[PDB]
Amino acid sequence: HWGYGKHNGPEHWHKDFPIAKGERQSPVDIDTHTAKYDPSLKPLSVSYDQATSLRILNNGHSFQVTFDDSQDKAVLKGGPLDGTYRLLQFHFHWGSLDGQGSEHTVDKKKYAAELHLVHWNTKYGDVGKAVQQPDGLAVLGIFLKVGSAKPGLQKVVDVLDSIKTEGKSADFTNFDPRGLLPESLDYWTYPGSLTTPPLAECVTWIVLKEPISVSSEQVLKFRKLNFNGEGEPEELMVDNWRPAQPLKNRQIKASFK
Ligand SMILES: CC(C)NC[C@@H](O)COc1ccc(C(=O)NCCc2ccc(S(N)(=O)=O)cc2)cc1
Ligand SMILES: [Zn+2]
Repeated sequence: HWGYGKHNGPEHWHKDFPIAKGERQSPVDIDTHTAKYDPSLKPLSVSYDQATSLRILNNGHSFQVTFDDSQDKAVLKGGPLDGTYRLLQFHFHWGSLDGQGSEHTVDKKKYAAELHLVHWNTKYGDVGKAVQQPDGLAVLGIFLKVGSAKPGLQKVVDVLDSIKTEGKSADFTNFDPRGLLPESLDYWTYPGSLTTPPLAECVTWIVLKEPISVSSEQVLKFRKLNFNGEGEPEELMVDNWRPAQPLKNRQIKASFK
């Protein structure tokens, strides 16, 4: 199956998922001098006060915290979006060393990791139908750099030892994703895709300008996860990022001057 290794990594994905060479693939490099300020872009609306986390799970390509999305309890609206998008899950991509790990880049700069908060457009009823629409998902992307610790991440990192291998999950209730957001909600936006198979071209990307800082100890715990399942040859879950893809006929818009 697909992965991030030598013989199944991102350069191979197009054989099973030909849209990998498509016209609106993600991630991309954000050239800050080429992105144009759009004064018509509204402030983002992050409404997470009633978010209900359910589970945390190692899925073989990342770890994910899942939320109750059967009601409008944690929604994203405004910004470049038309309508209400419900939070389904968040997950991260990270590197083997601090100078790589993000999927999006900024003037070719790679960050140590990237957080993706995944939401789907309520006008399509369920996430599976949303992934078949060009405006079906909205992913909020947040860069992580290594420095001071992010206190609101510690509850996540402390439970990772209980989901070390592919397939494992645990109860993860009462987690507040507001503790992972930076001060500013200034952002770049462009039309793109899922960054893992099936690479569906269904995402409005909203990438925050301001990174969050996490400690070397916190990211070290990400790097102790395993791609493999319990009992198979241990392969550390590191470098689970797709590189930047061709921008093609797309403009990146900025919400800020
Ligand atoms: C009904 C049967 C046939 N299955 C059809 C379909 O409903 C399957 O159910 C699904 C389908 C898709 C999802 C889903 O969440 N897909 C998106 C996965 C996904 C989300 C976010 C990213 S990233 N790295 O860009 O932020 C990448 C992949 C969840 C459930
Ligand atoms: Zn992702």
